[PDB]
Amino acid sequence: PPHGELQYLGQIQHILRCGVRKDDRTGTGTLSVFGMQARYSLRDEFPLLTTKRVFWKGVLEELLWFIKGSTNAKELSSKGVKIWDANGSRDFLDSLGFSTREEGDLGPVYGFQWRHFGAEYRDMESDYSGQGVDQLQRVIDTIKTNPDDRRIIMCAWNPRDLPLMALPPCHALCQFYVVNSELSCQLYQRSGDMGLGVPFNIASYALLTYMIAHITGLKPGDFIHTLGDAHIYLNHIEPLKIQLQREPRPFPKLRILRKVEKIDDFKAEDFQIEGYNPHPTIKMEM
Amino acid sequence: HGELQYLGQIQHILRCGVRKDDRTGTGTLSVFGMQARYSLRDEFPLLTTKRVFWKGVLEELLWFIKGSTNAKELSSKGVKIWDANGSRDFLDSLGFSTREEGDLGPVYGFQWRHFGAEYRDMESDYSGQGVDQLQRVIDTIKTNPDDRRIIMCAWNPRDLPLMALPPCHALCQFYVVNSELSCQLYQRSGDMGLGVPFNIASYALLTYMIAHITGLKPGDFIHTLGDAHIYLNHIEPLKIQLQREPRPFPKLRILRKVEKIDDFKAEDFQIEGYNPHPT
Ligand SMILES: Cc1nc(=O)c2cc(CN(C)c3ccc(C(=O)N[C@@H](CCC(=O)O)C(=O)O)s3)ccc2[nH]1
Ligand SMILES: Cc1nc(=O)c2cc(CN(C)c3ccc(C(=O)N[C@@H](CCC(=O)O)C(=O)O)s3)ccc2[nH]1
Ligand SMILES: O=c1ccn([C@H]2C[C@H](O)[C@@H](COP(=O)(O)O)O2)c(=O)[nH]1
Ligand SMILES: O=c1ccn([C@H]2C[C@H](O)[C@@H](COP(=O)(O)O)O2)c(=O)[nH]1
Repeated sequence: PPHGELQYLGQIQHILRCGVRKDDRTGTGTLSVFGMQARYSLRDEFPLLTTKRVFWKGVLEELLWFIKGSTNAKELSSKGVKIWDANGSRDFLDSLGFSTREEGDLGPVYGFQWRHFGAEYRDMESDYSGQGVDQLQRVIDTIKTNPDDRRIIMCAWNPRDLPLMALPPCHALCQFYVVNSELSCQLYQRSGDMGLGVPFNIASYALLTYMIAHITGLKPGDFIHTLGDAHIYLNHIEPLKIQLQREPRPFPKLRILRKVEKIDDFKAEDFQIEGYNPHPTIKMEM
Repeated sequence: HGELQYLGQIQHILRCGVRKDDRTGTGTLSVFGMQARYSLRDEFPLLTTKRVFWKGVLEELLWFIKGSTNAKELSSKGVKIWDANGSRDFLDSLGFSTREEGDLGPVYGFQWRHFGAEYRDMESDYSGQGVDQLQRVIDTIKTNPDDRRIIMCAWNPRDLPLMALPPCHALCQFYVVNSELSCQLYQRSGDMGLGVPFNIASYALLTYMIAHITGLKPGDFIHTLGDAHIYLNHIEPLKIQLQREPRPFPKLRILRKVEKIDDFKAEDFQIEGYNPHPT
């Protein structure tokens, strides 16, 4: 049966052959296609792309940071993961008119929404215990008590809070689904940079699904990745063409090294990637 | 023929689907994660292999646009599709003893126009309260079409407990390139036999409406599904439907120049050449 990574690579080829020129904020331009979908089996494999190295450490720490409900980019940065620092910098915050906001304060993004949806956001260091809806926990409780449910959804898109965010969410929502003891996940990603973010994003939700499957006593199933604006930035075309030349190697496995009862208890040390043999990384700027 | 995609999806669920129970005890064949693409360029995707309830599509959309959450209002127009969820029994079953009959809570209309406002009842005044997502979409398409955030979201976790039915159409996104407006819908759960063809037509129509307001040509409608399923008692009738060769899609004519989305009326629309098979 074919390698799941051929779907992602298929999507790249499709955007190069059938994409349309489309401008963006940064003046760079993109080749863009609207509406794509790919399916990655999580059964005895983990979809961490091999044709280009994916920043695993960042995937893991960013997810743990989301789970804590943090929106402090400095916290994530302290762990050697710089992926949200440009958006939290004094410069970028001032350019959105957040002059009085502290450096690193990204607003009411992922962490805040997953745990405190609809609560009144003050600042990144504030107390929010019991405020808003804890979507992550509600998902977990529903999978345990009523797996056939077709409403197991986490949503980070909050129109009321948009004006306050440093970068409005790309993963607008995700849905879970359970059949024959297999947990699957679909992600609606409104906008996807195929060169940089998308492989990282695939790994984030693949990992989330492994985490929740473990908590709930289920086997990981599929991860479905659905895209809105799927695009390649023009200065990424050359490095992506190089990537298309490479034959994928087999996916690695993800081992979880102990029994964890609650999602808040997962630590980075609990996870181990086994057999990840990626080709040498190509720089893709942003 | 774009309808071959929908029919393709039916066949895929029959051949590859899995037996799965649901709220109603009926059981389903189910697949998680599907996507289909329907060209809106000089055609309108109203399915021909089984008749779609056009009048209901149109009136339901106009009702969403007004911001209405009153099932009795929709019902008054001969469209009974939300009546069971607005009935007194059902309302009491969810612990809404003091809510009036027809009041579905903060559903579609409310969210599209007043997202995050404090919902009191269906007849209340909400002028200027919350976020008007529909208008913001329209204003963004006009001023900054390249934007990748043109989104309308009906999924509001804070308001879920108050709704009679949680939304199927969690969100939709718009996209503009070369003067063509496209729409993608994330539908968490889709009954391929009944709702899905109706739902395809609703968002296809929305896209035609907004394209008209913004001066753009309709492009694609992308339909993305979470739990795509057929109920077990629909298998035999759907197999009959798969036998029928689809006929070309009809056209949608808009019969006057309308400047604002709130001004569209049912009389403004005309389906031209719709030749569906007998149900
Ligand atoms: C155009 C663009 N703008 C962004 O702000 C953006 C942000 C993210 C947020 N995010 C989730 C990530 C940002 C950066 C990642 C990353 O993998 N950084 C590695 C670089 C590895 C590489 O160059 O291939 C790193 O920190 O070194 S992952 C992802 C894609 C984006 N793409
Ligand atoms: C199993 C299921 N339960 C529901 O409650 C349900 C509700 C909707 C809400 N909705 C959006 C609609 C409800 C009814 C429609 C309809 O078009 N009825 C037609 C066709 C009748 C038929 O083919 O048997 C009609 O009454 O004329 S459209 C859609 C699918 C559902 N599917
Ligand atoms: O996790 C993420 C975060 C951001 N992006 C991308 C997509 C776009 O290229 C850009 C987002 O900016 P807007 O779409 O909001 O303009 O960064 C991703 O692909 N994945
Ligand atoms: O516009 C709609 C509304 C409802 N349904 C369906 C799918 C399910 O069969 C049922 C909803 O059940 P839940 O997923 O809410 O449990 O009605 C649709 O297909 N389209």
